[PDB]
Amino acid sequence: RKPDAVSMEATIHLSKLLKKKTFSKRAPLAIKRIKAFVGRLMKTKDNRIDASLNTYIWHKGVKGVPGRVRVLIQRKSETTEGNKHKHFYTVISNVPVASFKGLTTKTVEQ
Amino acid sequence: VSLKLQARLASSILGCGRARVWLDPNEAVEIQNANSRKSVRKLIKDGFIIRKPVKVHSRARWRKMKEAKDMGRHNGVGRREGSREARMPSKELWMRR
Amino acid sequence: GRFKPLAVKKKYAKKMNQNKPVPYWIRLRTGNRIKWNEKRRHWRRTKLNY
Amino acid sequence: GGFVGYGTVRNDYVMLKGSVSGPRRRVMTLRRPMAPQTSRQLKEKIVLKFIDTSSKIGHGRFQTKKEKNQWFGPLKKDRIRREER
Amino acid sequence: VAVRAKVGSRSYVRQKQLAKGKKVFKIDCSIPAADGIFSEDVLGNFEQFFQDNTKLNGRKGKLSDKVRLSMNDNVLTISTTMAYRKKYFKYLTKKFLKKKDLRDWIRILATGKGTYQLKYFN
RNA sequence: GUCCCUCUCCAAACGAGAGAACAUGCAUGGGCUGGCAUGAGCGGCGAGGGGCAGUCCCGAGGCGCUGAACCUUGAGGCCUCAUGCUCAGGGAC
RNA sequence: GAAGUCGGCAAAAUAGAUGCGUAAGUUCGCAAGAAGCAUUGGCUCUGAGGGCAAUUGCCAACUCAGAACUGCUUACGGCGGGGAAUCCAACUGUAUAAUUA
RNA sequence: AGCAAAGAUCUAACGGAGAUAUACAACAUGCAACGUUGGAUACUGGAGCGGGGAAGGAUUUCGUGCCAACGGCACUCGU
Repeated sequence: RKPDAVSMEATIHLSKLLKKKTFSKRAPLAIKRIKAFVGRLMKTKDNRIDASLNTYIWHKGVKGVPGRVRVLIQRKSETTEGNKHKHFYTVISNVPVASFKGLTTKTVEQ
Repeated sequence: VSLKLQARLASSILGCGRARVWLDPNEAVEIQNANSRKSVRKLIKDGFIIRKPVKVHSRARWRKMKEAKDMGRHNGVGRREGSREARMPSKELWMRR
Repeated sequence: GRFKPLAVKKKYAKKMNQNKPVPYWIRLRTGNRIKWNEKRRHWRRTKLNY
Repeated sequence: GGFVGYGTVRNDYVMLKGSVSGPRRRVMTLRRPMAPQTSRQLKEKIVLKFIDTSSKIGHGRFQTKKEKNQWFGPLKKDRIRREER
Repeated sequence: VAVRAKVGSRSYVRQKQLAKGKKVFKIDCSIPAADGIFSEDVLGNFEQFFQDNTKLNGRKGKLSDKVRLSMNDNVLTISTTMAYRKKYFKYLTKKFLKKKDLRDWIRILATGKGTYQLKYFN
């Protein structure tokens, strides 16, 4: 059982998720894909995009969105006081990298 | 809280419109509790409200093209979109003679 | 506009005073009928043409 | 490069003239023909001269992977992998 | 512009000549040199930087002496018979600080009519 | 045992269907296969031209590294060729 | 490639600028952008077109033409299809606001 | 039925009753939506969703509070 507070980084292949999507929807829809992509592998809701990852998706505008992204994913544990069940959340942040080829996915041992 | 009042005065004090006024997102408790012009210029002085520089419109790409085009480079036959008389009126040439 | 006769200015001065709501105590008069002011007004509808 | 959307045919197969209804991947049944078969067209011995293995992605101009490596030969990613030696 | 220009004459552009005498600029490095963030090395590199990268007519790295570059004391001076803009030496300094990546730290600002002063940020 | 939630696409307006159920299933990577047409960077052929006295520069193109760079399954190409994720599946009759 | 259809309706087409060229008819004004042909980039040069001061010296702002080399996947926006004739009104104009211009 | 002209929003922190709302871990059991500030992206494109006046309106102006009704969706915003 992998612990709480695990930080791993991975490539999302965005070009396949956005294929044939209406241009005016590319950037805003690419974010819902990353929250849904990260969300299901970390198995949390409330996935949070840093400015570093937001601006990377938008820097070419709404139409052109980069075909791939490396993201660093830090889950942490925070619950409000009187909740019955634990509440996690993740911080998805960009990791600028020149190439992509060869990188795969690996957990940062922190 | 709504800083809509302070941002209305800091824009009228700085002589800038919005897109140039900067309210410090950290100190937002201290920007509110400025209810008056005398109290806002105390924020402009203390660095919690700044006027940002104009966005850059650079004329240089046009300075390079001007020099090239002063050697005669880009005015050809295919780059002329208007009548000769409109580019150089034959009347202005004969007044010059 | 900026222009106005003074005679016309006052007619709007009176009509601005008359828009106030019915005082709270005046509901408590013994044998009272008036509840909310029925003559109230808003410039968006029913325009005085003075 | 395989049959598009299908992959390599590992097991024994029937090869059958003409289109068959249904897309790739779907189960079908071949049944012994009911219509009476006496005719030149329907009684014949089929002898195939050639079978086209060229890629169905794009225009395949090569029949085998060897025919391709002859038209190219040494190549930048190949000049590299020998340096692993 | 009277004689029309040529490309290919962009090598060796004439610069206006100061007919009265010498002009002298200063770059005051005292403050950061004191704290060790500069060293005798970087001051040897800072003078050399201007020695290599100042461009006299069209070209850089070759300064005959119409301009002299002196490290006397801790303050750099540039004495010039040519007409330069002082703005231009504020330019080269910033361009030096960004190779050393000192530029988030050391800022330059004009203390006197002929001089700049390296300092620190609040 | 069936249905929902979840994942796949021979199905599909929504239902329904075919399926999967810790499964190379999903993810990314590699290699195939294919498209385009030789990337950025740097370096000694070029109509002409400019300095200093042959050199050192300005110059569209060009040549070399370079069939290179990039893209290649996604409404959903191939190959387990590698690693990564899963840690009592939840709920309803 | 108009066979469509009441009918080329709708769409396509034409297209900038420069040079050459341009019919019948005519109230001699036009017709006329008639029709039609050709040129166009990028780059490095060359010529011509001036002001001012005392033949000489110093300077600004642009336009046009010509050449060599090199490139085209014919590649933003914007922007006329044209010709042969008949009927009617000479022309510009006005005119049924909400079926007739 | 429909609420389809005028391109378009996104992210974080803070606000707010509007939540991270649970009788043998987290997704599978609190969804969607609001304001302000910072950042990003985009539109208007000087014949402007720019700045001022007439006719007409007449307190819509301004500050604080506030969400019953009203702004054909939503407001914590508002004429």
